[PDB]
Amino acid sequence: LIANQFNSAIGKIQDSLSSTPSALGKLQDVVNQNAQALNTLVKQLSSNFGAISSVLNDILSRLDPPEAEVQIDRLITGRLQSLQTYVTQQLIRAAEIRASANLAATKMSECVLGQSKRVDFCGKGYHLMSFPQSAPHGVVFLHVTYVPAQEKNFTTAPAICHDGKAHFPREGVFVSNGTHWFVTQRNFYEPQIITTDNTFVSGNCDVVIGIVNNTVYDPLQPELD
Amino acid sequence: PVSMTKTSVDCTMYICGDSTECSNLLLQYGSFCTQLNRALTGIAVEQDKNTQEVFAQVKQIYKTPPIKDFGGFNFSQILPDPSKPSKRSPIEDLLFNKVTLADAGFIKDLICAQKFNGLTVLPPLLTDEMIAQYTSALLAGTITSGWTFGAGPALQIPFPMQMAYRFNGIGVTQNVLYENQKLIANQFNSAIGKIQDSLSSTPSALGKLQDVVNQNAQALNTLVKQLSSNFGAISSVLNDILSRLDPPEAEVQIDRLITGRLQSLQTYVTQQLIRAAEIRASANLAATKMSECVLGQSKRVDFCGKGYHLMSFPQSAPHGVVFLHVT
Amino acid sequence: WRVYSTGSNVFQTRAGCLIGAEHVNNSYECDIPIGAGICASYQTSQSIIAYTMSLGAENSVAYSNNSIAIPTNFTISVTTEIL
Ligand SMILES: *[C@@H]1O[C@H](CO)[C@@H](O[C@@H]2O[C@H](CO)[C@@H](O)[C@H](O)[C@H]2NC(C)=O)[C@H](O)[C@H]1NC(C)=O
Ligand SMILES: *[C@@H]1O[C@H](CO)[C@@H](O[C@@H]2O[C@H](CO)[C@@H](O)[C@H](O)[C@H]2NC(C)=O)[C@H](O)[C@H]1NC(C)=O
Ligand SMILES: *[C@@H]1O[C@H](CO)[C@@H](O[C@@H]2O[C@H](CO)[C@@H](O)[C@H](O)[C@H]2NC(C)=O)[C@H](O)[C@H]1NC(C)=O
Ligand SMILES: *[C@@H]1O[C@H](CO)[C@@H](O)[C@H](O)[C@H]1NC(C)=O
Ligand SMILES: *[C@@H]1O[C@H](CO)[C@@H](O)[C@H](O)[C@H]1NC(C)=O
Repeated sequence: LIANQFNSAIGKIQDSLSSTPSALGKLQDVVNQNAQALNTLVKQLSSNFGAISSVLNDILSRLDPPEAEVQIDRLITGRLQSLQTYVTQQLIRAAEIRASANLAATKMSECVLGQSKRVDFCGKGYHLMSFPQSAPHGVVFLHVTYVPAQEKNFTTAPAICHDGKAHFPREGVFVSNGTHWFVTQRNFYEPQIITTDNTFVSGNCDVVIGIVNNTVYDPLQPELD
Repeated sequence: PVSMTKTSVDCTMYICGDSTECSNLLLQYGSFCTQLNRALTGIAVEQDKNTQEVFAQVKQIYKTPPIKDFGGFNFSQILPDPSKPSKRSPIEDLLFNKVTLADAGFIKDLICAQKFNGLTVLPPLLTDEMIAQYTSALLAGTITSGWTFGAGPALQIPFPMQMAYRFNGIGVTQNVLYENQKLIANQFNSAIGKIQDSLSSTPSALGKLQDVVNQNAQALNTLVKQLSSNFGAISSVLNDILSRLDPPEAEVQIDRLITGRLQSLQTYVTQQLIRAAEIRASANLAATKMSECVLGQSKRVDFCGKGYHLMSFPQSAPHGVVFLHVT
Repeated sequence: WRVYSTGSNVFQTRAGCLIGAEHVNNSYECDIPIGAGICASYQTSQSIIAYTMSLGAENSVAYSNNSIAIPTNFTISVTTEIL
């Protein structure tokens, strides 16, 4: 069953990436912004900045030096300001990408090389494993997780009074079909008879509120009698 | 902190305020103003992305049942109160009244003096009435289902049995809780009440939020003051230079004023970009704490309060979030 | 331009004045963000509608002081994450 569900889920990942075109926008936007910045920088070469022309050789081929100096200084001031703007914005974007790369390194170390217990760090549900794949300028994780879904209701009680002693579950919880009482682990329904080997005794049964009266089967008494 | 104030600046009303000649001089500088509007619009989008990342963790709106037999625990100081026009908890009321918020920015002072020079404040996408609804959904899911609502379908469980599970997490055997339920109930209620009174008394508690607001206002303030500087021209008023001098000599003065005002805008935009990076780092930390302290139980030491962590409750605050860690 | 300002479907939001979009009484998930809890989308004979965005489906958990819900079956789910 788990083999079939796993293979089917990988196939749905295949088809969902093969059909939806806006999936990889987190990568794509990065590329777009970089190209956009360079584009603006190139068309800052066409601005006059107050000079006679935006072409430097037309200032050179027309004017004598004592005023060609004056126009060229204005052009230099404008173009240098454009470079400083571009470099500052590139520094800030590089800081953002470095933060994203540190997060990717943390996910690679913890989701892939081990099993994580942080909630919603390695996908939705209880985490089982992860597989990395490369992407152009980025990484793609496939998180394989466990999601429990078909629930029923039962009626519980925190303890069982048997012989003036309160019995508590070693691991799990006490549930009821409606008539009997069983011990069940907390994430999958499989009822078991309440024995001495999966409960522990603690005190008498006059302190705990909501304790229900039942019997606990001892595995030794039918062996002797 | 989670988000800051979305602000938009129009160049042409700031630099060449209501002038055609100054606009024609400004067109020779290329595309600075398209760049500035792109940067500020990017920040304004990222603020809403921060708030949506932090609070919108679940996609169903749970509701607490009207009966309140939680085994002795009393959540009345964090649950929403139906007897108020905005359905908020009283701790959220104190948090709203502590912060002296400025620059409200709804449709209609010093805010008007800022407004008349091309400075605008955009409203956030999520109002304060829907952030309270996410907060109420998170508390209802936590107190009626445990941690399972953040990992699948919500499964109900009695509250002292959930709290026994949480002692079983930190290495204390669960018979400790069931034999001391009244004591734990009294300690928990008294601790919540002391949180109420301590926040009601100390005035400097919320400085982490307040400083953020202050810094933003300060930046806007000095930007407005940079309109009053001469920069070497004969006046700081553009209409006087226009009303006195002929164009071939007034162009030289107006160019100097344009250079100074454009440098002021670039300084303001650079510092806003750096502050937005700081706030985004804080919002990512808040999202991590919401996913790991609230929706589950953490085992990282001192990540979710000092001591052995049991559970946590979120509350909203103006431009921020407040966690109560029960430990 | 004045060929839109005729309107007859003007709307007043806390973000400003919206012209050219009809207001509905439903609540959907957000498509294009406008502000103050108002989003807008393109739907039905097709038009542009503006609505109050909906946070999500309402759910009520049947809490009780002696009742638990336990799963019986499970699902293996594979999700992606791009960085
Ligand atoms: C309570 O659980 C018991 C589990 O044994 C169920 O009782 C069994 O019922 C079948 C008939 O459906 C009998 O053949 C078995 O002998 C019963 N078991 C015992 C130990 O007597 C019972 O159905 C459950 N209660 C309800 C209300 O479903
Ligand atoms: C939960 O705690 C609140 C604390 O505010 C209790 O409300 C107070 O109850 C006393 C008892 O009569 C009143 O004198 C106070 O005026 C109440 N204060 C408020 C603000 O309502 C509340 O009773 C507790 N819950 C339960 C179920 O007892
Ligand atoms: C648990 O769930 C799985 C599916 O999640 C069930 O498997 C299906 O069972 C039906 C039988 O009615 C088959 O027709 C399907 O082909 C099965 N699906 C797969 C993927 O194998 C399974 O029966 C459930 N088990 C219980 C005890 O409820
Ligand atoms: C839970 O199960 C009980 C049966 O013990 C039933 O009466 C109740 O209606 C169920 N509640 C829900 C929400 O399914
Ligand atoms: C649950 O509440 C009911 C109130 O109708 C009460 O009779 C019952 O004893 C309570 N059960 C527990 C375990 O506290």
